[PDB]
Amino acid sequence: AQYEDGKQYTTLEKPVAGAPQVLEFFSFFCPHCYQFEEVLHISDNVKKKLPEGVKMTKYHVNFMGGDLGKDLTQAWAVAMALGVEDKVTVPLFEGVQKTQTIRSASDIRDVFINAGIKGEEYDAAWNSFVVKSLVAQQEKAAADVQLRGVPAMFVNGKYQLNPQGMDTSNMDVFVQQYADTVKYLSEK
Repeated sequence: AQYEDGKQYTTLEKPVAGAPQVLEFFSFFCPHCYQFEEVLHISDNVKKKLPEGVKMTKYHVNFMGGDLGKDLTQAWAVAMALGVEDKVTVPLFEGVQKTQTIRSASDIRDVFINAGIKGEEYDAAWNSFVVKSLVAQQEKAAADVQLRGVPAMFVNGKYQLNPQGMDTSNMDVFVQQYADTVKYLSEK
């Protein structure tokens, strides 16, 4: 076939019922995640080829960067609750990997302040039970799928994207193959 299990994707031995349609995992410490976000715009090109009715989810993970890694997962929950993902994603990536100006929770907070989220609003979110359960969901989703590596994408709790099995000579071709694979798996 043109799409083969074990080539552009793998199948989970243990399917996850009720899982989000398109579920992506990343870490602000993750070098390919930086690429996926800033150079390849994976999330956005996938969306562009997904059908109508398809929700996309993106979660942060704890297993990179120790204590700061966890802070970043709580901060992403804050970002999701406030709907400000698209204002903080780039500065968080660059602060962690490019300028290395993010070293503490206070520095993460500065990124949100500079993006125009108010102090009061951020700290209340940070401390809220709504953000606590949002952190819980991120963790449970990762735990559900054996997650020990990022970037990762899972389709319908059943299929896992395998970017290692796609050409990387050309970044535009890589992205289209990736998105087309998601679409194919979507329709599966």
